[PDB]
Amino acid sequence: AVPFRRTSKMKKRLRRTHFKLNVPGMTECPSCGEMKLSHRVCKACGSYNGKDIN
Amino acid sequence: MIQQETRLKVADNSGAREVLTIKVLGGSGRKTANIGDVIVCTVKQATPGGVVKKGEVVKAVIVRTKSGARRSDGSYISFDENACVIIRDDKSPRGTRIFGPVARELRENNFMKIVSLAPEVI
Amino acid sequence: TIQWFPGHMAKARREVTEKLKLIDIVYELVDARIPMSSRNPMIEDILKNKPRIMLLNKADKADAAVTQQWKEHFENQGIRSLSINSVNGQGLNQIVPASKEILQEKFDRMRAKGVKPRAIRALIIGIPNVGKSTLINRLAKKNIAKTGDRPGITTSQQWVKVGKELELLDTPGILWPKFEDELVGLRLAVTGAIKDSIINLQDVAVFGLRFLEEHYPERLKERYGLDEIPEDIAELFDAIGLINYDKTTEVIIRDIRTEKFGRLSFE
Amino acid sequence: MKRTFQPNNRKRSKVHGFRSRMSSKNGRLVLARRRRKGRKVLSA
Amino acid sequence: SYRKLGRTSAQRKAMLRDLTTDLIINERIETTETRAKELRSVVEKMITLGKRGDLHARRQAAAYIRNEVANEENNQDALQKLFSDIATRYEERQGGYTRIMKLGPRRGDGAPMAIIELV
RNA sequence: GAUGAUCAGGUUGAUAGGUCUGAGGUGGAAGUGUGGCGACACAUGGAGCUGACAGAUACUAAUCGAUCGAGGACUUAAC
RNA sequence: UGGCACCCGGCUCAUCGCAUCCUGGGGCUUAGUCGGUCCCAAGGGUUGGGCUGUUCGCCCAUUAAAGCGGUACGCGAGCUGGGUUCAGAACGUCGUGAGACAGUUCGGUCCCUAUCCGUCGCGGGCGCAGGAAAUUUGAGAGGAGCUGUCCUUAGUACGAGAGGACCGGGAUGGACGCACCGCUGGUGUACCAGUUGUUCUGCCAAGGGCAUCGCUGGGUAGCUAUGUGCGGACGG
RNA sequence: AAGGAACUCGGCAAAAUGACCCCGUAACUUCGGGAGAAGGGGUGCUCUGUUAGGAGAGAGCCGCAGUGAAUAGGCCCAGGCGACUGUUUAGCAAAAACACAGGUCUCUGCGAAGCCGUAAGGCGAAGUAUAGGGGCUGACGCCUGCGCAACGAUCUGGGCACUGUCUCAACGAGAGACUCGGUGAAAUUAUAGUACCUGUGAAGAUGCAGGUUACCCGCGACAGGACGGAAAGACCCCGUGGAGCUUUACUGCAGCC
RNA sequence: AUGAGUAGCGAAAGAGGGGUGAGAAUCCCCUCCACCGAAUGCCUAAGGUUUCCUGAGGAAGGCUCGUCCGCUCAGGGUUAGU
RNA sequence: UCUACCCAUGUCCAGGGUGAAGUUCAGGUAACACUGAAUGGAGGCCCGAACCCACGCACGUUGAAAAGUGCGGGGAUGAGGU
Ligand SMILES: Nc1nc2c(ncn2[C@@H]2O[C@H](COP(=O)(O)OP(=O)(O)NP(=O)(O)O)[C@@H](O)[C@H]2O)c(=O)[nH]1
Repeated sequence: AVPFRRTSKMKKRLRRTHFKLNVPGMTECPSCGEMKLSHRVCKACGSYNGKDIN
Repeated sequence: MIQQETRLKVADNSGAREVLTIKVLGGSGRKTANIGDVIVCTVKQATPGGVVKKGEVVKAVIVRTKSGARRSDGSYISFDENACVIIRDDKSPRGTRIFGPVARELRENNFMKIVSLAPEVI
Repeated sequence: TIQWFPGHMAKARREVTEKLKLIDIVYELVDARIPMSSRNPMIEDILKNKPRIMLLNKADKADAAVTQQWKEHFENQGIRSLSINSVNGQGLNQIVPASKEILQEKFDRMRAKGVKPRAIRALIIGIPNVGKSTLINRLAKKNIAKTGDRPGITTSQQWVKVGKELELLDTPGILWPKFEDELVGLRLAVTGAIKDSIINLQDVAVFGLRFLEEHYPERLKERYGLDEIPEDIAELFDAIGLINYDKTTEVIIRDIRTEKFGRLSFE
Repeated sequence: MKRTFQPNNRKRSKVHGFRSRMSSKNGRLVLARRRRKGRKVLSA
Repeated sequence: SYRKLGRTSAQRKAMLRDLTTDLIINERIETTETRAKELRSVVEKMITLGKRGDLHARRQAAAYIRNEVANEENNQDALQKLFSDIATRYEERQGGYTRIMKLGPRRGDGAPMAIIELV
């Protein structure tokens, strides 16, 4: 099956309503790290709220 | 579970040694039969001379089946072959002898003569 | 029992009725071994107000005396009859003069009416597995029709112009829709004319054996390398050998139609 | 499946070569036409 | 139910046998999170086998441990290390011996990685 | 349960894994003795092994924190 | 150089009409047993095969019954040349030559990622005069609706007799539907055993890899029917 | 599980036989075959045992199962057609169509007859009527039509084995589908803010009239409609449109007399 | 431009530890595992004409990534009386 | 340079079956043709790999491919393939 007619700009913009991303989980810097992710390591030194690992 | 085109084997001394079912009586769209039912069959193997002849259409009662019957108290029965006895419309044995064991269910279906003639009833 | 009656048989009757006017003369083929049972009342009811001749094909396989007696019975009945062997022309020469004598009345009426005499139009009709096409091929010397050793070969009627003298119409065999007398059905099945995959061969063999014991006890005695006449069938069956319990029935019916025995007739 | 072009250097020079063209008159006409157009490559 | 890991049974068993003997030598490894969660069930069973110690148990673990050098100087393979100086470490600790430690995804395909180590 | 969704839980806790007892399944483990020339049989022993099923037990993971979310409009009748 | 009328079968899914096949209620014409005929009624139901081109078609055996029709053959971007229907071949009939008829037969290629409206499921917003957590009424809508035997009534109503109702009770089937794995079975590729060939752990004994899970005998949880439980009863 | 062709135009497809030895083999026949016809029996390991010289016989021991896995023929009847082995529409038709061995008719005395070329020059052939061109049939046994022995991916019919073809479906494995990270096209397309029912209309309405329903936006599925899309079509006329073909239609140049 | 962030990414077993690097599932090294083996082995035709070796590179080409390449720059390489 | 036919020169075909002519001994004879035994190895012979075809079904049909793949099938010392 091929499209019967082209789709206007309005319909396309209305279809793309739910096509977006999500703001991630933001937590505290572990062991003065840099703003690590929830239930994960610090970007600086792999720290768990100050519990460094790896 | 006997149905159309299922070959049984007679267990009486009438002259027919194997039959093939044609229809199962007792319902609009009934397709299966069990121990104690009545079927219409055609004779497929018989001696050239005897009481019954090849190609004749008769009716018979099932007495043995690979899958038996679930009794009330939870007990099950099962045989190793499917066998039938040719009867008349008045429920009497067309032949004179019954060979092999016979299921007890026949007794509750008022098949008293066949049960009486049977050697051993389980 | 025996019920064989396909749809082409039904269409043949309608075609014959729809093309009845053109027919001048009718040939009705009848097997010699069973002259009375081989007749077809169903097609005879349609066929009236038309001259016809009875033909007895396969006359070599039947006893001469009984065939001649049946010929007399047809002759004094009020119908012309003849005995013919299709495979080798025996009586084929004496049918054109008979047709001419029969149709001479209309021929002379037309001649005095002021037209040139024309070709004789004949229609061949009969039960299957009789020489309905071999006779045509012999008469035309051309081998134009298809023939086989089983019933139901041809399927459509066809015109064959034999010279400037004959116009023959062929026709597939026709059987009545329902049999009434089981002995006639048994005889027909024995002689062929039935597909043989619709009937019970064991009953046919039993009928053959009992007829033989009743009529040709000596021919049953000679049989094929065994000499006994017991009460049952299993004595002869297990002559030459798990062996086939009763498939030998086919053997019993195999040779008889090929005339392993001598000539016989069932009448 | 075998495609129609199966390369071979000898047959190419024997059929479409310079000397084959120069052998006959029509080949010389072909060379003259290709010279007139100005094609960088002529013959084969 | 067990995870399938997107492979046939034979290859799944091969991966499990490879990883469970790579962990015993190294004592901490880095894999994907869904592949390290399916691994914690086998290492602890092997550790219990090592803690049993009798000959019948040792021949049971010999069918699930590959032949690798492990320590170099004293020439002891994976099985000897498992039965020698690991069953002695976990002598009074009954239960879990492993720790699963999540971290971020990786550049190539965005799969979430994790580190699994002995306790 | 396609993904969202729904439901059971988040250290005053039995949500999942492991461990210890079971239930079912299979059918007499390795080792060592004895008998036989040998293939093999017997004892130690309803033995050994056991994915998804039960009951106990915080041994390992369910830390942090972040975001959202009211102060009750107008008129007329009975206070 | 006549006469005078007319202008594709099968599969999977269904839905509607009544001009009613069965079941319900009636007059009747018909001892009862029955049967025939004519009204009112569309809720449900309305079969498996053999020969066969299913035809101007035969038969077999059941059932309370094996109704007639409309929807672009109802239905090919859902499936089947299986008829129709092509280029290769035999026979045919007509023809003065280029050809005419199909009269019989054998073989013989179409595809499509769903844009919009439609149907079947599942979510995200906001609204509902304060924010929330539960429990709910019911304007409306959909589902179900079928029948057979046997015992009593008592052979009593009847019928000289032979023969025989019957809808009030009571049991028990057929088909269909909804659930579930305690029983009988099925599968059950990270469960347990037997065994062939070859290769590997230095060798014996113990084991691993590959050969459709290498092949065989069993099989827990889960999912299941051919297994089990229940339903359509009335009543206003 | 139970049944075993009940499906269907049709056993299409799938299932079933298969290896090594030892017994046993029909009708028919062109006497070569048919024929591996059809049907039965046995295979593991140990000892006896340089086993006689690698047995064979004997004794024993295990499992449900002994060519223990992979690879190895399904079989039997009856009719047409063609004798057989072979060749054909590359890319719809592998056949009963073509060829074939044999038979028969006709021309040719050698610069042969036939062909290719305007001619020179060649093939036939360096060959000579038991040898060469051109037609028609198509083995060989019985007649001036009748025989199927052997062969066939041939066309019709039947019977065994065996089974998910089905009564009636149920689980399990793998690659897609689905979610996430990377990269990222196509046919189609007048603008569209694109309901339903009875009517009307070039005659088959999301767009017209009357009425009934319907809060805004998405994701996974189905295929009733947009006379859905692409080969302009999967075909009936017409081209006082072509090409081809046949002459008691004419007129030219070929050859021969 | 729409279809749309949709179909596809062209048969197949990899796992872990080190190293380089601004950046590593894809590059290099090590250890296990796995497939072909009458070839998925080696040697030399037709054909191609710099694709061969070493050092640098991250525009474009590799159906993703790339510190890598049959890609881009520089250099170098093919010895016959048999 | 693809395909049709022809000309001159090379090259390829794992294994296993059946057993013609001829020859020798010899019942038979006076010797045959015919018995058997031994030897012998013919065939547009048989089963079947490499090789060459293309009969059935399924998939693919904006394909891996502008004629392919998978499982079965025919010929396979010759009127052969290259
Ligand atoms: N012995 C013998 N056989 C004959 C004779 N006539 C015919 N046959 C046999 O019959 C067979 C052919 O019969 P046929 O005429 O075709 O029968 P049919 O009536 O035409 N059958 P259908 O009409 O269906 O085609 C052959 O086997 C032929 O040998 C006869 O006179 N004698």
